[PDB]
Amino acid sequence: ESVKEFLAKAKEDFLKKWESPAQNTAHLDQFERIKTLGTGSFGRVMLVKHKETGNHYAMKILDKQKVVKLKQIEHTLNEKRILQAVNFPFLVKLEFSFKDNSNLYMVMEYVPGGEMFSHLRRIGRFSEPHARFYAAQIVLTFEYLHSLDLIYRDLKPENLLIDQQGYIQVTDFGFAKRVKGRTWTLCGTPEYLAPEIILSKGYNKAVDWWALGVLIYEMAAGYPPFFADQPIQIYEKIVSGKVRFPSHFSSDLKDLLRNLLQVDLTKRFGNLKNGVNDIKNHKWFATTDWIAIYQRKVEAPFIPKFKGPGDTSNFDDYEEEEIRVSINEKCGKEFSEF
Amino acid sequence: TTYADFIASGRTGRRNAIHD
Ligand SMILES: NCCNC(=O)C1=CN(c2ncnc3nc[nH]c23)CCS1
Repeated sequence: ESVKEFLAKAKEDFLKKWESPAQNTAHLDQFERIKTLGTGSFGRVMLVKHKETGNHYAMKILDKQKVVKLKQIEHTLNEKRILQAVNFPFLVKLEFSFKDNSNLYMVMEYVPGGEMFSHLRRIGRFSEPHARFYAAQIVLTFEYLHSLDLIYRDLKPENLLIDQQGYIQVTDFGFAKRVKGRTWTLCGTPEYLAPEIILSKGYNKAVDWWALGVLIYEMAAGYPPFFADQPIQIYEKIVSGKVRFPSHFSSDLKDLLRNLLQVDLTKRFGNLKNGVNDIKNHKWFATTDWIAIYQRKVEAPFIPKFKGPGDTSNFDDYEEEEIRVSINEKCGKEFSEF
Repeated sequence: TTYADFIASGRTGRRNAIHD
């Protein structure tokens, strides 16, 4: 019960930051903008250099007016409150946050190895030991998050960054939520949605363990267990729940996946009386040393190739856009707590 | 093959979240 003891003290540290969140800890002028590392409906993430220390960071920029328009105000306040409060080896660190007239800014530690998504698509698929190495890190991270009553709700390779030592850093807490009961928001990514989300049932932390099943499948197969050209067709496949496995999947992997990709909440691993230990003690994880993983003592199966200090070869190229800061404050009352 | 079907699909790039 030293996991039990680690988590008790983890919670005391989280709650102190949760109740008194850090706010307005830098300013845009302290950073020089270098390159856009990512951009989509989720916002825009730029490599920046902190002028006074020269440190490199990844700065997420959110347009306040666009957040309001997408009705993502509360989710955005969730994300910053939660991310500034957590502390775990596989969660990206939030170093500073601030806002100006037009934008919200979250300055995170820069993870130079790129997105797992990039390497997975290029390489095709990961071998089972390679996928097991990443999966173990997610299992420990969800154990940590869920003990704080946090639901993550957006696991996918696009949100997992690879650091210089080959370990995972989870990013994007846009859908993360602290909740003790059930919740109802339809959010996530189509391929990763648990059936109870699609069926508008009210759901809990068990949806994260379903998403882990999708991730492990996608890493080991090279494609997700439910895909189609349009989301409506993906949802139909998810709710029937019939998974076919590639012929090269081991017998243990298939058995773990049948228990994670389980429509019946009374049988889904992670959700039962034994909690996460049904997963940690499964046969597929028998060669996994959970303490060595946490301590980062396991040699990683893949090490990113990294040349410079702000080298960005592991990220795609995007059209650089201006960072326009209006002359008037926008949505002041909505984001007062940011 | 399933792999061939995936690669020919429209969802091999980065996938956007839904918030519906
Ligand atoms: N829903 C998809 C979310 N995507 C991202 O959050 C992005 C993160 N990127 C980052 N790159 C390097 N270090 C970082 N630290 C935090 N984020 C970092 C760039 C790729 S896109």
